[PDB]
This record gives sequence, structure tokens and C-alpha cells, in this order.
Amino acid sequence: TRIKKISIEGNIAAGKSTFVNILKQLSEDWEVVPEPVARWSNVQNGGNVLQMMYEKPERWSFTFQTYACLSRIRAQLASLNGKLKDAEKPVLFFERSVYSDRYIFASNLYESESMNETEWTIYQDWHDWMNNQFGQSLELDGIIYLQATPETCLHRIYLRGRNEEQGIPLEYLEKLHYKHESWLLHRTLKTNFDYLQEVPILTLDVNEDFKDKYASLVEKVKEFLSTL
Amino acid sequence: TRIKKISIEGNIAAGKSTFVNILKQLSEDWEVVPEPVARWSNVQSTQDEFEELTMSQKNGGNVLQMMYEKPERWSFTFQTYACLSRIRAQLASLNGKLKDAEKPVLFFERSVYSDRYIFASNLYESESMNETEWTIYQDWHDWMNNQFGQSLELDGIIYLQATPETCLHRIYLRGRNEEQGIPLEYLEKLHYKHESWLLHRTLKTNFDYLQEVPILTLDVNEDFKDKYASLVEKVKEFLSTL
Ligand SMILES: Nc1ncnc2c1ncn2[C@@H]1O[C@H](COP(=O)(O)OP(=O)(O)O)[C@@H](O)[C@H]1O
Ligand SMILES: Nc1ncnc2c1ncn2[C@@H]1O[C@H](COP(=O)(O)OP(=O)(O)O)[C@@H](O)[C@H]1O
Ligand SMILES: Nc1nc(Cl)nc2c1ncn2[C@H]1C[C@H](O)[C@@H](CO)O1
Ligand SMILES: Nc1nc(Cl)nc2c1ncn2[C@H]1C[C@H](O)[C@@H](CO)O1
Repeated sequence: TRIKKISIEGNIAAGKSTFVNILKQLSEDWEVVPEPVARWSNVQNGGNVLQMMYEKPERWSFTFQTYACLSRIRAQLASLNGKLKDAEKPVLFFERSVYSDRYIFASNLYESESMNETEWTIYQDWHDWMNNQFGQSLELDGIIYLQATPETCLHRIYLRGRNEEQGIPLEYLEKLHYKHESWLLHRTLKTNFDYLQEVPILTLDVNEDFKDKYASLVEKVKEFLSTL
Repeated sequence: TRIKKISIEGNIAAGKSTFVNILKQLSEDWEVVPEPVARWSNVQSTQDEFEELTMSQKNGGNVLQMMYEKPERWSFTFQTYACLSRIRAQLASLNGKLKDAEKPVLFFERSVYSDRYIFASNLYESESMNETEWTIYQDWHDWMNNQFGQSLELDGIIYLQATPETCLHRIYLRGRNEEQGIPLEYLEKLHYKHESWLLHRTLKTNFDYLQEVPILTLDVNEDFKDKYASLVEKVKEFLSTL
């Protein structure tokens, strides 16, 4: 629990995995808990619940959200309990968080009328329980939001070519975009987690290419980190 | 861990609650963990510290009803929750009750093992859950009783045996509306699962300590008054073997 805890956020395809695997190299002392989206595509040759979800989300959304939240808690958990353990000044970068799940993705699918009155309620009961328990270990010490405007992400979704994604509309990506602003930019979304509100947030732009601004961002961290 | 843990298994209406709620009054060292069925016919997560001052906790979905009237669609959504609320309940009673007790005993209306190996797996078996839903579910279930290891390890099982016909009847007595549609073939499918787990012991779970767990089998077919004494006597006996 000496391991500092930072979760990289921002929208679908902003540049998360990219930025963080990049920042990982800055220290023999820093590690990365990526989204286990790997699993989700071939659940164990198992089925693709992420694919499933996108196609008919009125049917599969709840089933995805709980399973998504599950796998995260579970890797985040697995990574606190080894590797780094016993190291100069350990640091752990989370591709997203249980908090992104509920209050960004989940919440949004509820508005979308894809998760109903009951599912939305079961999920939050489910999510709370799980994080009055295990998530009393994954308490965020900082958030590093990476902003990127709807239309960049829409196009980065083609740069990646994840078959289960070229169907995702702009409309979708803007909703997702609103929830990040609210929570993270303005802070105009006080959750039901008392501890969140004072926790530090460092925003970085990622709309321009890794051309002539990127390496610089790294520094916005190296210092930003040990400022506590 | 000084507290012993005893689950009460058996088909809908066999009469677990009724029985065991009577059986808890015998001793002060005995307490019972109800099965949250209430909170399944009325789904409701927790309210905001301030919201709850000016706003009630209103009536919300009855997922039990949903899981029964269109299974194909609602079972994973019922399993996930029926299992959650159960573990939460049993877990709190482990850590909140029976401190000032000599030889304490906690009874469960059903185990988390019966959720997964009877209802869920039966529902999987009559394709109301798809491979995908069934995989997910056992992933989540495996992980959870991994994350607690021994905390909820049962110390013994009381199987209450009734016939499907009896049960169907006892279903009509009790009168929960969402059960008046249940046909006989259902409780049968469910009865055989209980006989496999708890009689013939032929069923392969994922927690080995289960095979070796003592199992008391009680016939609850006959109307209550007759066999009570014998059942009460078979229980206290069984209990002083653990
Ligand atoms: N800064 C950037 N500029 C141009 N392309 C990027 C940038 N960061 C990531 N990409 C590309 O966009 C896609 C998404 O990147 P990724 O890090 O996987 O996003 P996320 O992890 O946030 O979903 C990939 O195809 C990658 O090549
Ligand atoms: N031995 C018995 N003889 C007649 N009725 C019983 C007996 N045991 C339970 N019942 C009744 O049958 C119905 C189902 O019992 P209950 O304890 O609610 O079953 P369970 O909780 O096992 O589903 C209730 O009306 C209950 O009072
Ligand atoms: N809680 C989540 N809810 C949804 Cl609907 N999707 C998620 C979630 N967490 C990660 N992803 C997925 C969506 C993108 O396709 C991919 C980008 O990282 O991750
Ligand atoms: N794990 C469970 N899966 C299903 Cl499909 N149903 C259950 C479960 N546990 C209790 N019930 C229901 C059956 C009765 O209708 C009622 C009384 O237990 O609760």
C-alpha cells in the first residue's frame, strides 16, 4: 500500500495504452495495469461479449458491465500483490478504473435506455458491495485524464481497426465525452465516493500527433507525481 | 471461526425457513441467516446521505418475477444478484453476531454452493443461460469464494428432503404469486440436483472440501408436528460431532 495509484482515463482511443506503455519506461520502478480487454474478446474458443454488447446493447449491456468491472478489480488486484513489491518508490498506472466503469460507461448506457430501471439498480448494488470490500485497496492517489475531441477518437477507432468498433457513432463518443468533462474537467459530478473529490488530477492534451508535444507530456508527470 | 456454519438446503417449499426458524429458538448460541428473497421481489440499492431525508426508498423491480416469466433473458441477471445479496448477508452475520456465545452456530437458508450447482447450473442446462453467460458467472463465483478462502466454509449440511409433489403443494400454501406458475417438472429437475449433491454425492464441484463435509438428511415430507422431535434430536446429535 506504499504503491502510489494513478489511473489513466480519457475516452475510447484517446491514446491510453500508448501513452502509459510509453511512460512505463521512465522508471525501473513503475508498472502498468492495462484493461484486460484481451479477455473480453474471447471469454474463457469462448465468445465475444464486447462484440455482443455493441450489436444488441439492450440485451447484453448489464452482462458486460459486471463482467468488465470484475476483470478490472481482479488484475488491479493481482498487480498490487507482486512485481513492484519491495522497490525504491513504486507506482501503478491503471488503464481506467472501477470508477470510470460505473459513473462513465455504465451510467451512460442507463441514459441510453439500454440498461433498465432494475439492471441499473442491481449493478450499483453489485458495484458498491464489491468496492466496500476489495476497492478498499485500489484507492486512487491521482487521476491523469487524457483529453481528445470526439472526432479524433472516431478516427483513431479506425487507426486501431478493432472489428467490434467500426460501428461506434460520433453521437456515442460525445456522450462519453460529456461524462469525462463533468467528472474530471469541471468536477461537476460528485459521486457517492467521499474520498474522490480532493484527489489530484493532471490533464494532458492528446489531439495532436506524437510529433512535437508528446515527449514533453512525460515531464508534466515526472514532476507532477512526487509533488506528493 | 469458533462459530460453526450449517447450511439448510432443499427444494422450493420443502420448508427450510419454517423449520429452522423454529429450531433457532432452542438455543441462544444459534442464529439464522435468512435468504434475501424479499430483496429479489423488490430490487433496491442504497440511497444518498441527503436524498434519503426528503425522498423515500420506493418500490422497484421484482427480479424474481422476471427470472421466472422469461428465463432465457433474466437468469444471469438473477444469479448474479441472488448470489451477491446472499454472500453480503451471510458475511455480515459472520462479523456482527454471536460474539458473547460459548458454542455458536450460524445457519444458512441455502449456500452459495447451491446457487451455482442447482439453480444456475440447472438454468444453464435448460439453456436459459448461454455458454458465455455461464462462463462469466462461474468466473465471478469462483473468484469470490477464492477471495474469502475459508471464511464461509460450511461446517455441515442439513438436507431437508421433500417430494416434488409435496413441494408443489407447499408452494400453493405459502402463496408467493411469482411461484403460482411453477410446474412440477421444474421442482423435479431441481430435486434430482439436490439428490446428486446431497444424497448420492455424485456431483463434482470446484471446492474439494465439499465432498468431505458432513451431511445430515432429514425427511420433511410429513406434516410438521409428527417428526419435529426426531428432527430436533437428529440435529443436536449431528451438531455434537463437529
Ligand atoms: N497520440 C497519438 N497520435 C496519433 N495516434 C495515436 C496516438 N495515440 C494512439 N494512437 C493510435 O490510435 C489508436 C488508439 O490508441 P490506444 O493507446 O490503443 O487508445 P486507448 O488505449 O485510449 O483506447 C491506435 O491505433 C494507435 O496507433
Ligand atoms: N412440515 C411441514 N408441514 C406443513 N407445512 C410446512 C411444513 N414445513 C413448512 N411448511 C409450510 O409450507 C410452506 C413453505 O415453507 P417455507 O419454510 O417457506 O419453505 P422454504 O423456505 O424451504 O421454501 C409454508 O407455508 C410453510 O409454513
Ligand atoms: N466499463 C466499460 N464499459 C464499456 Cl461499454 N466499455 C468499456 C468499459 N471499460 C472498457 N471498455 C472498452 C470500450 C472500448 O471499446 C475499449 C477502449 O479501451 O474499452
Ligand atoms: N439461486 C437461486 N436461483 C433461482 Cl432461479 N431461484 C432462487 C435461487 N435462490 C432462491 N430462489 C428462489 C426460489 C423460490 O422462488 C424462492 C425461495 O427461495 O427463491
